[PDB]
Amino acid sequence: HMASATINLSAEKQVIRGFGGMNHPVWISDLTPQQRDTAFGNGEGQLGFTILRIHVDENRNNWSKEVATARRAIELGAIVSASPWNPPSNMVETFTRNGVPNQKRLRYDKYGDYVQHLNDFVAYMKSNGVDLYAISVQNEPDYAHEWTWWTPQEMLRFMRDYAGQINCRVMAPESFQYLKNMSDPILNDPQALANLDILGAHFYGTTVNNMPYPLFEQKGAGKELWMTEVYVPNSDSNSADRWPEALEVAHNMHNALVEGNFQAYVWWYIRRSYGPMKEDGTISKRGYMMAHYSKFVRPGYVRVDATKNPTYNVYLSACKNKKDNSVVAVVINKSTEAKTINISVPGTSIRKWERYVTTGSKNLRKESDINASGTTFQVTLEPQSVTTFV
Amino acid sequence: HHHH
Repeated sequence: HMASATINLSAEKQVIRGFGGMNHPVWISDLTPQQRDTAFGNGEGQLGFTILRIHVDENRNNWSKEVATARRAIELGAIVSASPWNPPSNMVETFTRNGVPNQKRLRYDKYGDYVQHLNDFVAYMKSNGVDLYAISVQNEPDYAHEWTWWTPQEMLRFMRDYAGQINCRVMAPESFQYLKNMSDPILNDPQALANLDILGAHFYGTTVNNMPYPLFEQKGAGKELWMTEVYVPNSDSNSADRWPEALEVAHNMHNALVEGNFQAYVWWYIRRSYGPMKEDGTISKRGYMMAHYSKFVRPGYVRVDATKNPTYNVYLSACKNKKDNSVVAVVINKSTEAKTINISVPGTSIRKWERYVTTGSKNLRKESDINASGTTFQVTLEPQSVTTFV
Repeated sequence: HHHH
């Protein structure tokens, strides 16, 4: 039997900003020179990442450790965003939170000093050849057992009365789970919303039903939407090549893009035993899942409407290159059976797709071209696979 | 749940 899907090139959705991951040379080892190239180049055997995330150290004597990786990322065409975990210690005080004592927050009398600390980091990185794309108010203000807590109202006061002085695009609030209570106050206050440039969110435990954001569709004109940190489905030691488990990475990216309208998807540590690049410097199954998007859906491409679930266990997304109206379709098949789909692309002059396939036994393998019959491309997806058509 |  034969399933169907339609890609509508005239129904444009979000512009793609890019894909990438975290570097943190204070908590773990920096990327090496060769690993910087594997991450940020887009040749064969490279990931094609176009976003680097870094941390803003509370101790300025550590800032120089960021520079070499961030410079090489930019030279290879990536953008850089930075997130703080704590303010300098002289700006912090303690409080008791839900009966747990000794918890950290920014002193209310130090909000202006904290603006200056962020600006000092921006200017230091600029002096060193790293013009940051954006800087965040706080990493996970709502999951801060091990760092600095901010309530929705503390975040709001900072966004409204201080964030306009930051000499960079401002990212907020980076909830651990995209909890809307952290961001609704910013969207609902005209001055706080003016001082926002990127709505940042993490995805830990975020379900599909919680990926849409009606208030952001209503009030978010001119603001970018980025998923700035996750790992999925777990951080188990030495898990990065497990199959078919790695398919959950692809699915979570599909869901960010299509269910959440996200413009960016950013992993936690780039190099790690559960990450996209293994400790031996080679790409993991989880990394190939990312690569099906990152190598092909380049910054400035625009997502378009496409049948998202054409048959059980099959998931489709499509993005268009506005330079020539060509399309990139990424199709996941979680079934133990092969699936054949007629994909209609009305109004296209394109008549041939190339395809790259990942299964448990091959990585980004170039398979036989698809020749269209008129504007319909009939494709067959191997069981337990991801295919990118270009 | 995470980073723990």
